Amino acid sequence: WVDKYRPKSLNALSHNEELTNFLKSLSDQPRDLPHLLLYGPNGTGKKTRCMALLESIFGPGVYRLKIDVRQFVTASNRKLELNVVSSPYHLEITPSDMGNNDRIVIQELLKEVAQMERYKCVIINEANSLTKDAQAALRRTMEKYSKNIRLIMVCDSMSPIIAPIKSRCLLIRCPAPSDSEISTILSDVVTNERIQLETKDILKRIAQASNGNLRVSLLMLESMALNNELALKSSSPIIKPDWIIVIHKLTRKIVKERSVNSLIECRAVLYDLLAHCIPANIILKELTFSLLDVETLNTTNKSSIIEYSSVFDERLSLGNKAIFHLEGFIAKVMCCLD
Amino acid sequence: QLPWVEKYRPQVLSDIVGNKETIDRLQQIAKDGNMPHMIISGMPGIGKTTSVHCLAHELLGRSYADGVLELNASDDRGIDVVRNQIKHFAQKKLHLPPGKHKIVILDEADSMTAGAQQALRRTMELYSNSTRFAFACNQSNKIIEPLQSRCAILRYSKLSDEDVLKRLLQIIKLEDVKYTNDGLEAIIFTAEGDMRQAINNLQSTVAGHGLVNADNVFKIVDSPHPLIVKKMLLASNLEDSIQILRTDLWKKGYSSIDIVTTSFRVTKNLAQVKESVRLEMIKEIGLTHMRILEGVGTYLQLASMLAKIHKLNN
Amino acid sequence: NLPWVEKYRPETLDEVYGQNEVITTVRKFVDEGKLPHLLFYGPPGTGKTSTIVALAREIYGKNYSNMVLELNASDDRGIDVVRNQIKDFASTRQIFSKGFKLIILDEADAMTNAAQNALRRVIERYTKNTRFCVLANYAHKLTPALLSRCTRFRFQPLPQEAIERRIANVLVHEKLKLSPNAEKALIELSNGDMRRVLNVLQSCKATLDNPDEDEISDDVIYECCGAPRPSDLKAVLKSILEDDWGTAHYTLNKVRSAKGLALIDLIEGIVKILEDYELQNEETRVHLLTKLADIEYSISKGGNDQIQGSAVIGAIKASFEN
Amino acid sequence: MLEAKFEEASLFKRIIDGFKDCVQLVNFQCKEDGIIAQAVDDSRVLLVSLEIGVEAFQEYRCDHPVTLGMDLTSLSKILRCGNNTDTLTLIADNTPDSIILLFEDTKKDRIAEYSLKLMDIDADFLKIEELQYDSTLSLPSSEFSKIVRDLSQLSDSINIMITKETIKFVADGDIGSGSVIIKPFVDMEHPETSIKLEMDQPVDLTFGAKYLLDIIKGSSLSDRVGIRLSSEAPALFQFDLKSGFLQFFLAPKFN
Amino acid sequence: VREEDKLWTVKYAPTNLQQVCGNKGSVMKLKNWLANWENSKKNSFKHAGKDGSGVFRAAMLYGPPGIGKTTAAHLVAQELGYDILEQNASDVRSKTLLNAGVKNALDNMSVVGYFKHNEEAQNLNGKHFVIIMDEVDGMSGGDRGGVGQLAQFCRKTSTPLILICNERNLPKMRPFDRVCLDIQFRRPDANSIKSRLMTIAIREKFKLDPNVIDRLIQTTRGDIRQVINLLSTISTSKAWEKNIALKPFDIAHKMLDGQIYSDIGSRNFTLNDKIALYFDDFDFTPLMIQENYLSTRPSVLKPGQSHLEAVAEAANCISLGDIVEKKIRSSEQLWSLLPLHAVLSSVYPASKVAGHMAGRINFTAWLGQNSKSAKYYRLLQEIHYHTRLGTSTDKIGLRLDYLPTFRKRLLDPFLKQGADAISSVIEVMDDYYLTKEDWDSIMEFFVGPDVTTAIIKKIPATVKSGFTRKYNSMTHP
Ligand SMILES: Nc1ncnc2c1ncn2[C@@H]1O[C@H](COP(=O)(O)OP(=O)(O)OP(O)(O)=S)[C@@H](O)[C@H]1O
Ligand SMILES: Nc1ncnc2c1ncn2[C@@H]1O[C@H](COP(=O)(O)OP(=O)(O)OP(O)(O)=S)[C@@H](O)[C@H]1O
Ligand SMILES: Nc1ncnc2c1ncn2[C@@H]1O[C@H](COP(=O)(O)OP(=O)(O)OP(O)(O)=S)[C@@H](O)[C@H]1O
Ligand SMILES: Nc1ncnc2c1ncn2[C@@H]1O[C@H](COP(=O)(O)OP(=O)(O)O)[C@@H](O)[C@H]1O
Ligand SMILES: [Mg+2]
Ligand SMILES: [Mg+2]
Ligand SMILES: [Mg+2]
Repeated sequence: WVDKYRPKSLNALSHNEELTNFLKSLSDQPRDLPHLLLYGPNGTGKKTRCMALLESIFGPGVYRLKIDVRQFVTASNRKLELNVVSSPYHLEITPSDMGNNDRIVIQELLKEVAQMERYKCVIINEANSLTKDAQAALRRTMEKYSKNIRLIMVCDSMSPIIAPIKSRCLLIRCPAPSDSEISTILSDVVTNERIQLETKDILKRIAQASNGNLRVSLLMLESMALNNELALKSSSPIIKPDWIIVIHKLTRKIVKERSVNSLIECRAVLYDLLAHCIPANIILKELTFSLLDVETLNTTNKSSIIEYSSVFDERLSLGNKAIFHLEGFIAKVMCCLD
Repeated sequence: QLPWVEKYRPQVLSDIVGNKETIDRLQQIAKDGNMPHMIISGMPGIGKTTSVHCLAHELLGRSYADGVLELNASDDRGIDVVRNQIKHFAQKKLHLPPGKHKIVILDEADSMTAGAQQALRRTMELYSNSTRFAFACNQSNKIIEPLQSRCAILRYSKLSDEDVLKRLLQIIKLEDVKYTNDGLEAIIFTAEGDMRQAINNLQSTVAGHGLVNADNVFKIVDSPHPLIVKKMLLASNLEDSIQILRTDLWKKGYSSIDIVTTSFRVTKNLAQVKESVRLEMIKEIGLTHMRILEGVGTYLQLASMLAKIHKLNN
Repeated sequence: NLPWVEKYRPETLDEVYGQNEVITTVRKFVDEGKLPHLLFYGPPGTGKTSTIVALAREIYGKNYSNMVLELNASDDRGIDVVRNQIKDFASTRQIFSKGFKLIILDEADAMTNAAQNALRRVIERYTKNTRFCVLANYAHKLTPALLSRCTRFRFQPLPQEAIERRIANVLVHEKLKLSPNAEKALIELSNGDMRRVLNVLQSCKATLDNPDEDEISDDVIYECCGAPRPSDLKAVLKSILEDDWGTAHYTLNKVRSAKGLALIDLIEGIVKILEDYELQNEETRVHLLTKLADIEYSISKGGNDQIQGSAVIGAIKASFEN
Repeated sequence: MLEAKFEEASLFKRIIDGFKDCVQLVNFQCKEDGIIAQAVDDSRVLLVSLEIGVEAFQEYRCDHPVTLGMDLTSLSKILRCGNNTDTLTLIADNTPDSIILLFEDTKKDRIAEYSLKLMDIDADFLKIEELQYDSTLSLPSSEFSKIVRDLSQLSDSINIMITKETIKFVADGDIGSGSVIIKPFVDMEHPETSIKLEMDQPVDLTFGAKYLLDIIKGSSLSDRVGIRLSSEAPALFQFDLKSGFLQFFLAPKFN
Repeated sequence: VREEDKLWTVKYAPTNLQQVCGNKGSVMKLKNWLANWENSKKNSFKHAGKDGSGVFRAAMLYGPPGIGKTTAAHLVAQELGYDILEQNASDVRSKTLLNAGVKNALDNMSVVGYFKHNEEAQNLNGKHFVIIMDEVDGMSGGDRGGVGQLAQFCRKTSTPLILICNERNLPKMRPFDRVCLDIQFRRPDANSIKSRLMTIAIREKFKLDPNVIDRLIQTTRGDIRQVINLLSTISTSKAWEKNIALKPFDIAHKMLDGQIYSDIGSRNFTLNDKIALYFDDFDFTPLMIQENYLSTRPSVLKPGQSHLEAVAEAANCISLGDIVEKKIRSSEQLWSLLPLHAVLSSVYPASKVAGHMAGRINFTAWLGQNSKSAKYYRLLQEIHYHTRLGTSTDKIGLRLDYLPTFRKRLLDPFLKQGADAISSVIEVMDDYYLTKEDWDSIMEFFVGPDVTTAIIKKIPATVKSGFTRKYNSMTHP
């Protein structure tokens, strides 16, 4: 559904006319394209911009790409593998499957691709999960090979990137789509999908409740179209994912009851949420913002909430067993709210 | 000369002092003979190797030279060894009493490569009718999970104070040494459970200063003096503590790690202050230690540690 | 032609300074002939290596090239090295050797726990045909068994008299003049490591040898060492404690820029200065020490320099309010 | 317990070296009739049996039957020491944990006694029953060894055919193919060049090349090797000895 | 030769296929595959008969250690009357040695199987081979070219080739991706292990408390050999389970006591003694303290500090101790930090919230949750490896956003459209390279109001059968 209405060119883009104009400007120099560092919130379509730029420079056949697996041996006697999706002109490295061996794989793969000889494109996904050693190796690779490897790295909140890397690449940002433009894209979607709308207020409602995240907005429109039989009326009970509802029920249990007898069940809910492929930082952010949204608290309680949330977010980023820090944060929250 | 730790090493199982449960377990094992494969884990110098050696000796009697294969960190333990030599030793015919078995004693099992530990699996599973394996390790986490599960785990707690005191008193009585109670308490302090280190420090004190006295022990240990560190950690005004740490400890070339470790050890034994304040002082000293180990060892860190300890004590 | 660090290396037991308490002991050990396994440990630039090489050359004379084996840290140092090389050298008996060999392990604190266990087992096995000597900077990273197996020797830093005697001997044997405050600043900045002294001396020699007669002032010493002058420290502390925020910020910035000052060493000097003030209250000292230690710990991870500078200024100012 | 005295020490050396490459651990059942041994290959495809009666021993005295299970690499390392003109002697004590091998020189006092540590093996002793083999033949051992060493250089399988009093060996590899045929005949001038043949059913079997290359090493024991082939049963290769026999049971391949 | 001097694991080993406790389904699958391997060979391994288990040549066993994989394989091979040619880690399984030894016996027949019994009509498979490659995961660095040669042995073979490993999803075991069938042995449940332990105990003339048996089965984490070996220690009776077997339970009981941290009790039990109590077992003490530190009625509360503040400070110190443990395990050579960890994770929270135990001491559950998280992360990584070609997201945003609507499109038609929507469902399944196992995995990752394990079976089984038989006809890649 969503992927069926994904643009495949800079002209097919229907958002951020400034950004598409600047990319049309940059695509005028296929012989000299500096390194790019795209940064912006999740679901803004930075990968769409990158693939459209690639389609503008190279042929439109860049979108039919094949997956491949590559296994290599490290300095020690461990032989580990990764999966790269490659195209006739570019390859996408995602140093996320591997835990601490980012530097060796990035070094080896870049040095191997940089001896194929008109250049090649390397798309680095999740450029914030790179250890500083891997980042330094990447910068030295950029320093050595500059005529075959033109790096384009997408990321969000580009604080964990050392200034030695920011200097070489062109910093490009992708602001979230405004509610008006989200509503426009939703209207185009429902028009090309002949969805029977009762009014246009549902589109603005979804744009507002989506918090400027384009892809989750489109996906929740998809999810709601299959619950109203393609006839979206004004009485639409907006559908949230399962984990958001679980986190909101946890927030309501925290607010309504403040005791260890409820902290046990809170730890149980945290265990059940974590064991089903959900990060710790996402749970912490959602729980903090949900607790801040509650209207029964004053300003001092909210200040204590945000301070403890910051402290335990730092501790989560420093630790390894997330359940401990999550239980500690919830215990301190229950203490302050008591 | 001769090291006391080597001269007075227990050869009979009954002479071992320390854990009362596992030594009786091994006593009953030697009494019966049906010994299973066993990993023996615990902190250094608490009687791991001597235990298994005495067990093998008492279990096999006159056939120890022919029915025991020992492998320590010195001998080569790779893939070829575990495949050829251990396998040819397990199959070796040997007529022993009905309950006994050939013994393979692998000391420092942690250094054995995981790939090398793989080969031992079927070799010890198949020939369990005439061969038993005894691993001796410090940390039972570096042993692969199969070997971890095939054998019985035997944990050895660190030595208490009364057991080390009894052993040291036995050694003194056997050696006719002049001593005093404060010297023995200082030995217990500088040992913290290491029977080997306790005996060696005792022998070094006796050889160097003749009489076992507090100042002699604290001059031969080359560690910061516990009394002066206690005075530092218990001074009323902060400037006195800072001056003590500056002039009496920092000038004489002591390593910051040693200062923090001595402060930790003396704060553990301050049986005059309350329990909660002791725990909080230990927390502060440990945070300072963790800061020191991360690469920074400036005097300012120890100064801040003393400042926070005083702030807690106020 | 060779640097002074390699040239002025001692060759006899007499040419070592500030270590008499250990020199008399090693002379007793060499005249007795009962030399056991030794552990030499202490801060760098003290003379452990020089002392042990001189002792070996004295005990074995010309046979030094045969009965003395020197090994260093991490020479492909798996368990295989301790199994082959050290074990062969220890076990193998020479053709015409009387006594015992000597294996000196330099900077041998970088050994893993398994390597140290192999080494302790080896030294336990062949303790009758050879003696070992282990050198270390930190005696807390060694297994207590290996420590207990040998006799310890801590190398206290070189006192002022020893370093002054050594720099005098270097001065009379070279074409250099040294001003009275020069040696004072030298001893204050070196903290007692002879190697750094012998390095900085030839450095400032090659630096200011324009007419072969220039005097080494404290400026060139502070430049070559890269350490601030106490006057600048007093001035910046005065500006922080007296002036307002903007002027103090500009003063700190210019002092740390025009001279190249790191916040770590600046904080070290500032707390050294504040250590001797007559503070009337106590909470000021506690808050000052705590905040400054926090600043140093945060700097240890490389944050934003200007933010840590402003935080230093704020801590120093808000501490002095009683 | 047992005392066995060989006449020539080279005999047992050749016996051991004949099949020391097909079995790593063998069991020697010492009875009063002599020495009997059987051992299965590590892949359970090639069995080896060995019989040596009392006639091959100058003096053989066994108190009661026993089982000496020893290695072959160590036994070959030991047997490689003694010279040819010696008097090998095998001795074992009660409850034998080790066997003693004495090497005595007839005209000297140079006695060299070696000790060997016996191994422990589960006695998976299967009993062999005589079967009426369809094809029974005998041919010079050198001829068979040459034929195997020539054919094995092509593939990993060799096909044997017995049809209308004709022997045939066939090999088909990727580098080519080869075939040899043998006609039975006899010569009064030298009976050591005759190829006997007694066929009851024309048989077609296929065997592995490596196993035949390991078997043909027994050509140093005797000169006339016998072969018994059946339609589906394992083939029997026999080398006769002055007092016994060495037999290789080989398992055929599948179609 | 003696009935007693043998170990308790070898003496009580299973003999039939009804004594193997747990994993009955996988045992039956292996047995039904080995029995029909003959007809699979007759059909040239191209007709997947009724289970999709007719095309594969080699069966692969994997699972946690101490479940019966080796025993199940040997007993399954023996019941059918085969002949077991077994090779394990203790043999040099290099490429050249495998080509020499085993490869030449992939199609040959057995001599011992022939001579053992061939006259009475018991079974016709008395002479065939069943090659068991045990501990293929254990191929160390000294076995070069082993995994690839065994992957090649999976194909082109002529006899049943069973393979045993401990970690299927290890990268080294990748060449076994689709060339062999692979079944999984899960950790057996408490009921079967309890029945087996009861049989053993009554057979050995000694009885135990069922609660102690439950605590044992919990501590050993499902390993049957481990619990049997630990039970054999009873002969050498509260001292046994108090000191040796159930040590972490007693550590937690002693530490959470309220009388120790009191001034009267502290003078008798020093803090050094509590640090030694921790050092008794430094692998399970932190988890045990963290699991049940908030289930006791306290008695050391300060005059003005309620229970919630105490538990909050305890959790704060627990987080600090977790950070310290991570710093320790970052470099083992920093074991000097071990006493500090002792006070942070172990001593401080206990001293803060000590008192009297309300109920019973529950064993730690973080291990099972960690294992479940690892399994679900592996499954999600596989799903992303499949679906990345047409989604343009990361491995974590997938579960966050796409999984709810994917589950809707894949299931909700089965609730309202009945059974004719399969042609549509597979259509969606044909756009994202998903399979039936991928469909199950997608259906699994759901918690809250959208639980699917209850709903899944409500649909008619006829719909499931039709969907399975209709997906078998087409294939997207
Ligand atoms: N309980 C004990 N009673 C008497 N002596 C003991 C005891 N525990 C240790 N020792 C002494 O400590 C010495 C050191 O040997 P072990 O304790 O066997 O060393 P270890 O326990 O194996 O520790 P390692 O080798 O560093 S892992 C022994 O020779 C004994 O003299
Ligand atoms: N006590 C001393 N007396 C005289 N010169 C010394 C003394 N200590 C060091 N030196 C000089 O400084 C040089 C370095 O000495 P080293 O023995 O290498 O120091 P170190 O004790 O080995 O410390 P390291 O190697 O950094 S751990 C020597 O070659 C001498 O020139
Ligand atoms: N289901 C079971 N019921 C009873 N005993 C069992 C069971 N599974 C294993 N055992 C015991 O474990 C012994 C054999 O261990 P296995 O579980 O077969 O080893 P494994 O399954 O190959 O696991 P590894 O080799 O450590 S990876 C048997 O003799 C029994 O004592
Ligand atoms: N200009 C646009 N017009 C229509 N759809 C868009 C546009 N920009 C982004 N999208 C949609 O946003 C979705 C998510 O973008 P994506 O690059 O996957 O975000 P992320 O960077 O989080 O992976 C895409 O599926 C795409 O269809
Ligand atoms: Mg030991
Ligand atoms: Mg040195
Ligand atoms: Mg197994």
